[PDB]
Amino acid sequence: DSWDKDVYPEPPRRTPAPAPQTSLPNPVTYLTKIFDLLVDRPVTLAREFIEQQHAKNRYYYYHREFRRVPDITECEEKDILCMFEAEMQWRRDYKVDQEIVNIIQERLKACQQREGESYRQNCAKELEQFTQVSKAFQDRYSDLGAHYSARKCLAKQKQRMLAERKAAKEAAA
Amino acid sequence: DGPEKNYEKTMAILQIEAEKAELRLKELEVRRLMRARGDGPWYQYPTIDKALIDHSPKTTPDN
Repeated sequence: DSWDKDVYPEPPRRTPAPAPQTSLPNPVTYLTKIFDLLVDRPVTLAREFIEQQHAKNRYYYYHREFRRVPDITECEEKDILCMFEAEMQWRRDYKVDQEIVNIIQERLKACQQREGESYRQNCAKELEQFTQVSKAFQDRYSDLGAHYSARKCLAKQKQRMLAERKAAKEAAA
Repeated sequence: DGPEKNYEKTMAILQIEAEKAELRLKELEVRRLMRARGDGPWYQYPTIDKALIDHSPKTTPDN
């Protein structure tokens, strides 16, 4: 495997065991056996050859670390250095959030395919998760325009905060 | 090359061009002030030099 059940939940794989009580024996059996014998076994042994060749020399690589930098809210008005720092940090945060919603979409499409016809019954748990992810993604990054920037995101965020503050103040006396 | 290449190069370029920009703005403002008031090294206009004036006693006493 290459993905945790924490990052990509997978429902437990349960398969039934039919008993072919009829005298007629199912053909798909013989198809699985011949496919295993003259296809699966040779591809597996060729894979073993190239995998031991790979393990002969396995060069290494790591993740690209990113030391955090002061945010645009901390960044001063028209200070190009810290402005550049915050803009790049916010751009990579936007990229990571785009991949967050991508991951959730993949997980929930997987959920739909596992549950099949019962997708409506057995996907709402992740359906609400993708719903909140997209709903808050809209007020976090959407509507920023083609020239979206950290300052524009901060402006939209600020406008949302004034709106909610005023609404809560007027509603609750 | 690594991302730090572009990062530090962009730092230098951005700093240099921002300095150029507000220096140009200061140039415009300084030029306006010096043309409006004239209390500065440039924008001075020619005026008659005093050393041409003659102070010797003339024929008429109360010149």
